Amino acid sequence: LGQGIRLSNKRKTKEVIIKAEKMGKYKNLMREEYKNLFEPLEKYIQKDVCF
Amino acid sequence: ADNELEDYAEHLNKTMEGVLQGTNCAREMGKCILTVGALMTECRLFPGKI
Amino acid sequence: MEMGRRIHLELRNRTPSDVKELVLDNSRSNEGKLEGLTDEFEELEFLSTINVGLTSIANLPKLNKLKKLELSDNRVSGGLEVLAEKCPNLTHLNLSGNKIKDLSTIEPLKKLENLKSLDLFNCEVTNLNDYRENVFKLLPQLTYLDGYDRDDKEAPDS
Amino acid sequence: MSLLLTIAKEYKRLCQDAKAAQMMTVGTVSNYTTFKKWTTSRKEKNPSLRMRWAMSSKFPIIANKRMLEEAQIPKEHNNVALWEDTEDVSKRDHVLASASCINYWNFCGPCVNNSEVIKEVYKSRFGRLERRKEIMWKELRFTLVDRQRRRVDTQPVEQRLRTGEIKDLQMWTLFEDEAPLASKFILDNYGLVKEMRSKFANKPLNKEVVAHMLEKQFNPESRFLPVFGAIRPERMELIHALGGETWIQEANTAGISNVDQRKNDIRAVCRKVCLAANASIMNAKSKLVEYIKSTSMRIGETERKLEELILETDDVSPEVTLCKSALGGQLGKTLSFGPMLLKKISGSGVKVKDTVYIQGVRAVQFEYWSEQEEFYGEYKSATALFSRKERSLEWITIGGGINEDRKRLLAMCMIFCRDGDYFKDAPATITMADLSTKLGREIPYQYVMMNWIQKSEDNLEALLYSRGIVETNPGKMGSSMGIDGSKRAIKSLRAVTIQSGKIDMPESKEKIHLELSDNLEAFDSSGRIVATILDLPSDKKVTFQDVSFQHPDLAVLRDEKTAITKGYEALIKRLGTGDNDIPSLIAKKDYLSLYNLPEVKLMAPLIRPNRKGVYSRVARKLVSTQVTTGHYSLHELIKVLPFTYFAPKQGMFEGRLFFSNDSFVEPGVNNNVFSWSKADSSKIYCHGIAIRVPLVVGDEHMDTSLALLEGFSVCENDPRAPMVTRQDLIDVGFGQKVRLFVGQGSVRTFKRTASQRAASSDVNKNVKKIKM
Repeated sequence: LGQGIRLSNKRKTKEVIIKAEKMGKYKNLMREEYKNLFEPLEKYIQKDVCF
Repeated sequence: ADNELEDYAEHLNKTMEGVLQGTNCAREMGKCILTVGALMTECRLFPGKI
Repeated sequence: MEMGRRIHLELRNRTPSDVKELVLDNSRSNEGKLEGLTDEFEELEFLSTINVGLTSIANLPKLNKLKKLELSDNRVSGGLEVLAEKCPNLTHLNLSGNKIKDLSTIEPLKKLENLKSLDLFNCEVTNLNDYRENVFKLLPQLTYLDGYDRDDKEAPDS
Repeated sequence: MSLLLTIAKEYKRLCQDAKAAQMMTVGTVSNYTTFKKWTTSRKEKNPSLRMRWAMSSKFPIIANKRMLEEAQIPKEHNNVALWEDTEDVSKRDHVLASASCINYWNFCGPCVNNSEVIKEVYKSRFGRLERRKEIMWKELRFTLVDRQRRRVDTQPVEQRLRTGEIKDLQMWTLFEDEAPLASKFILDNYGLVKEMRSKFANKPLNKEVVAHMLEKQFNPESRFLPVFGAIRPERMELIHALGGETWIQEANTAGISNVDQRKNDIRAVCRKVCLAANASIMNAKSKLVEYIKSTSMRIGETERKLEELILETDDVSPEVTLCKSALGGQLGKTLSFGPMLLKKISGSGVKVKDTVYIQGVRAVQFEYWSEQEEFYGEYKSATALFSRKERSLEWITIGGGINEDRKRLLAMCMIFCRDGDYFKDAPATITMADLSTKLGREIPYQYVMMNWIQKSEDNLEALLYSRGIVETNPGKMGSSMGIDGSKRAIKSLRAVTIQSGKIDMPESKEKIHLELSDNLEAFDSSGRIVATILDLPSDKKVTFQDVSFQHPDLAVLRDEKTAITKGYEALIKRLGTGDNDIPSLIAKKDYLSLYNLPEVKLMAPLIRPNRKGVYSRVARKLVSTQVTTGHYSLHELIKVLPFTYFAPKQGMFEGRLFFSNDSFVEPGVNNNVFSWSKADSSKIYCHGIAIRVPLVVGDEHMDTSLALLEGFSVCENDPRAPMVTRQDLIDVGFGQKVRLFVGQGSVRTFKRTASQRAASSDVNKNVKKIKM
């Protein structure tokens, strides 16, 4: 999986960077289109890649 | 709002106003503001009339 | 200065009925509008109004003996039909430096059958394609354009 | 018109009365001011309650009557009262009305052609909005901010002036018919008056409002405030939205309305002139004054004289202080000692000499004060509040934020008070070569030690070691300073307290006169040396932009461009009044004489001899066309008269008029060799040198009431001469007397001959003779 997603507050004054392997830890935040595209594949993920 | 500071001020003010608008003392605040406004605008216009 | 005082100064006790030339360059005119001109000027044969913050032509009286005009450095746009009634005997006109967008604004000048030369430089119209020819086809009586006739024939001094 | 007749009839009715006649007849016009107070005297204790009580009423606004009738504003639009016929008791020329009327007027009343003029009236506030739009806000944080209470300025302003100068600006930009006699400032800064005049001429406006707003425009609002971070007017105007005692709203405001680069340039120029004028031992002061007077610099669009800028500025820095002293400007009660700042809170003293042996036995006298004396101090990002006593540092309390700055402040302070053994027994390293007379001038001991400490860190460490070191007692660990400026240690410098938080800057609105010695030592009515030339950077090279050092010694150009510039100055020097001069010849249409003027004869050799004739024909032709018709451009005439010396010839004119030095002037388009602008028609830029043209005759662009003011002068009163209008001044003959109303209640006599010689030179010369 490529470079992980980023977070940000409303005004965008703060911006976090996280890897892909930890997106399963913050799934409750990502948008739906990004959510519906990730849960069905969580099974095939091992650490940071997809089997 | 434009900067983070205003958003923080507006969030804190919203929380406090929500807490403070439900009490009974605030009911008296409204009753005083409105009743005295009306009585002020009557005493100014119609003196000599009870 | 101001067109009023400037004119009253140029008129060294002379009546406004025996002059053949006048100049108003490097002055200012309120609202970009002429002020102080009338039909009293009859013998006038030349006029020059340059860099006076002008934007329109509405207070222009009727001048018959007028045969040459200059409006450079201003921002005039749109009013070009009065010329067919006030100065029908006009031959030379110049507008370089003014706000001119399309050709429809120029069409009225066809009625100036006495027209010989016209000068359009630095206007938006000049940035079009095949514009000299289209204008020439619009105003056939014309021969000189910006000091150059068809075939790029430089016009003489005067 | 008829209004004039109404005013005259009113005056007649007023004079028919007896009391009004008495009060008008007696005294001068100033009484008006007094009368302006005895009338309309009424205040109110609680304005809020009064306003709220009033607004309930049907008609709480007095208003004009005729304007309402003219505007076809009826009493009732639709069952809503707006006003009723009545007269206000006090004014007797107004009718009651209601606030609703404004709304009606706002929504369907009379509309003016353009209201964009307001953007000029309140240029300060629109500037505030424009600056605020360019602030990239980053992020609110929270922390205990360290704030120092100091005087600052809270309005970015260009060309800051005094109240006296500003008053003429209002009169000369709005009310010219009632302007007072021309001042020095108006003549010097005529581009600013023209620029302001153009915007607010032939406009429908309340003139008083514009004048008041220009007053605020030119006033830098100085306030004594708590402050954190950098000090820039751009921030202080909105500091309230950047941080408090507990929060900080980070934001980048560096690139808005840069006002610090011009202050920096002014100080650099003052340093340069002060270092130049140290060569002349006997007459350094006079050279300094001449150097300052013959120099200028560009501010935005206008070019201003350095002497006036120094007077206006408030930079409390050793460079500017000396220059202000030489000119005679009064300045703040602020001392200096190297790159350090000081402020005496209290105490006194008196000089007392003591010997110091430099090496073995070499006595060198040094003076030391003898009394208790408290002193605020300020080094970069550090501050102190020390005290001295009889050649001993009693204590020092520091509240800075850096170790290096702390050490440097402590060292320079110790030196200030000549404490320590080294002053008794000089360090071995320092020698007699450096002790004094670097350029033949003695350097006291303290400045020798200051140079020593700057030379090497080891000397600084030794000096700090000279102050006793003790063991940090318990508890006082926090209020202690080691050798590396540690917050706490086990062993620390004796009596060197340390705290957190900058020491609040004192304040005093006092102005002390201070002279200066032949060696540029600024005395201040007492022994104290406020500043000297031995507390400035040694030297540095800089390329100054948009500056004018019109002085021989302070010039780098060669003899060619200097010769051409001198020739043009001479040609502009014949533009003064009197017969046999350029303006009079132009009035007499005698263009022919111009070709034989002495200055053209002097300037002719430069002209390129190969084609001198052809150029001469073109320039000799243009002048005639300009001269004969009466429409001319003075600047072009001056530019092309040098070529009219020689006989015309035949040839082709390419377009440029060369000299013998490969430098040309094209007739009509501004270039480096000769430039000018229609905005500021009182400057000629020859090779980046500003040549002021006198204001003796108007030109088509520059034509106005101002362009002639210099020509006129006052003379002995003669009641025979006529009384003329201000506009007719243009038509008067040279050397002709005329009476004229001036300002208010002043009738004077003016003669059109320029007689304004330099006053400073004559007084100086005469006073020097008194000393022989």
